[PDB]
Amino acid sequence: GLLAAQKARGLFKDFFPETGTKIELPELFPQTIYCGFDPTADSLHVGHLLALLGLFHLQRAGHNVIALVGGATARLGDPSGRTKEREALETERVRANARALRLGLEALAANHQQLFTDGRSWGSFTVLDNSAWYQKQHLVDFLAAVGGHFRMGTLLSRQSVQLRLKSPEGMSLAEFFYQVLQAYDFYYLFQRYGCRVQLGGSDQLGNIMSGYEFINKLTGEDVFGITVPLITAVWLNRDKTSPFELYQFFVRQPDDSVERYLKLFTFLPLPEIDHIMQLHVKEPERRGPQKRLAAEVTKLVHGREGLDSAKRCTQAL
Amino acid sequence: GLLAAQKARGLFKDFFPETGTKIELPELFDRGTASFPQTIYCGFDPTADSLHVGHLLALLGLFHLQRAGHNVIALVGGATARLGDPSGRTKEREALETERVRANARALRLGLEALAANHQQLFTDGRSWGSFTVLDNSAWYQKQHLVDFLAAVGGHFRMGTLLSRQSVQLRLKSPEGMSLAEFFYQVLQAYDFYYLFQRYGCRVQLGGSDQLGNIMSGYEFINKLTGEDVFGITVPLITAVWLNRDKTSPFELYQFFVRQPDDSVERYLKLFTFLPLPEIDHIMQLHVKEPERRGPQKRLAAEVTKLVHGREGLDSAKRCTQAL
Ligand SMILES: Nc1ncnc2c1ncn2[C@@H]1O[C@H](COS(=O)(=O)NC(=O)[C@@H](N)Cc2ccc(O)cc2)[C@@H](O)[C@H]1O
Ligand SMILES: Nc1ncnc2c1ncn2[C@@H]1O[C@H](COS(=O)(=O)NC(=O)[C@@H](N)Cc2ccc(O)cc2)[C@@H](O)[C@H]1O
Repeated sequence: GLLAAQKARGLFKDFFPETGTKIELPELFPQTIYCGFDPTADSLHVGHLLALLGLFHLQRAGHNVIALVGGATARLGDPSGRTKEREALETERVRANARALRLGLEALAANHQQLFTDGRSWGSFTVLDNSAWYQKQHLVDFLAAVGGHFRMGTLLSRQSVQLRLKSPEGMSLAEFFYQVLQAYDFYYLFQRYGCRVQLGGSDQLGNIMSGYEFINKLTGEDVFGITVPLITAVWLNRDKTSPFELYQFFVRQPDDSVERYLKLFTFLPLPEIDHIMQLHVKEPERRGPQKRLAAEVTKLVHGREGLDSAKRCTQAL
Repeated sequence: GLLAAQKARGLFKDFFPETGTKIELPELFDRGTASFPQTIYCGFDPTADSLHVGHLLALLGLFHLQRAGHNVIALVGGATARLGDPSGRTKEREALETERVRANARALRLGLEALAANHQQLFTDGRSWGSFTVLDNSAWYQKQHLVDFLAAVGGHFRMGTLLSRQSVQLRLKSPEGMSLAEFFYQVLQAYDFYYLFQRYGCRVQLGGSDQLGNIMSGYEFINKLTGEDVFGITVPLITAVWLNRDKTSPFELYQFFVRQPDDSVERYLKLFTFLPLPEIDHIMQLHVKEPERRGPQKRLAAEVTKLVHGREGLDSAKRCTQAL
């Protein structure tokens, strides 16, 4: 099964709520799944790709997926997993990054659709920007509508917010309110698109939790979250990281990690990865696993043209 | 000095910061030193379509400041009442409809201007008074988008100071807990202060003792952001009798005061009226000799009824009282 396969690959790390309450994810798995991306930079990087890949897998299986650009949330800054408060970002810069992210996400989905077809009937891929609905949201109207549905006790206790909340210098009201906006986003997408699932890296669990808890509080509806593992400077935009550098980053992965990366970053069937690995024991010199990993990812973010310059450049050298 | 006098009456129970400021509150109020006149505001939330006797004490505080030559603003919380102030309570108020709050706010603006009118026409004292203005915070919040607000001032409000307010610490402990909207309420009141300070040069906020925390959040936010000094003043909390004639008649209002117990009448005379303290003392001495006359109570009832309902209201009140 889809969930089963991704869990097996290691791409889907966990499913929530654990209780699953009324139902439980395996059961509803055309669903709509979304994942947000905050434009703190004018380019996505290799880590964000893992979350995007999670969406692609669901789309390939027939589900509709939404890649949300956080044009409004990036103005505040996600405190999840952070020790220090973020340097304030100019609104103008945030909107410029947002426009760039939207184009970046569409270019990736374009490469996906054109170079990784499998003849299956895929769901849709849509890029939205939360600033679309926040620019119409007035302060007090928002607080009067949904403010009573959030409990300070729950907000203050999220694990994701403890690093900043419990710091010696304290967290700002903006940092604290961030999770409310992400929770609202989930609720908004649930109401306008039937979105019942939100995917993100494990550092996003808290924000996702407040979202499904929020929605289950207003409606006895059940919605879920899926996290992807966090893998630990390599950008997806050619003007910051050329195809050659992106390719080299993957091609130089250690033998001990190369197999996990093939599972996480490519669409290659598990049985084929087994083959590439067994073939490797027999021919360490060819660096087959690494060459295959680099090719798949580079083709995904920079197309054939990019893959070609990438290989030709490495070969020449 | 204005502050000493009102402290003497028991009306201004507290004011702060006490020291550690370029110029202290007393000198800021002083006609001769530093600036003059100052601008002071007090917020009133239209959770009902009428003010009541408790709100009157806060209003009286403004009146006293206005009589000393300062400008006073009576703020109707058309936006804040949509949420509800959690201060001094353990129960989560059940919010009213936007439409209802809008109508209440309009009635309040009218009730406040009516009291101000009675004050200026019936309680002149020969001095040159400052102005009295009514504003509604919905005027600026209706132009505030959620994210623009959080981005603009969200970084200057610190969860630490916000979580520390006793009122807030009280609700977070209660078995019922606390909603996000009740928590955010103090941010709006704090912002209101900053906004009036910036636009009108308002440096003082007045409120009942339950407003201490909310006024403090204003002080912190303003100081943090501008390095400027602002102040708060609180009046005593007193123990529903409405100020709106069609909800509570002049006679009924009059009654609430005249039926007051001797053990409390003198305090009410000091808090609710403009009578000089020496006169209030004399009144209490005549009463100890002729308790039956209920002089203090009648004096108190007449003063307030006249301020709330004018001479016409007091006459009607007296007609009914005589009849009985
Ligand atoms: N190194 C990494 N490994 C794996 N996943 C990673 C990663 N670095 C980032 N990610 C994932 O990719 C996304 C991270 O990008 S982010 O722009 O840092 N994510 C965020 O800030 C989200 N709060 C954005 C958001 C989400 C939902 C909303 O409704 C609104 C905004 C998250 O899903 C994050 O978990
Ligand atoms: N029983 C009572 N005795 C003495 N004073 C009383 C009282 N009942 C109310 N008051 C005072 O008169 C006002 C009470 O009215 S209230 O509508 O309940 N006040 C509030 O809720 C404020 N938070 C309104 C507010 C204040 C400032 C703003 O910028 C915005 C709104 C406060 O100053 C309160 O302390």
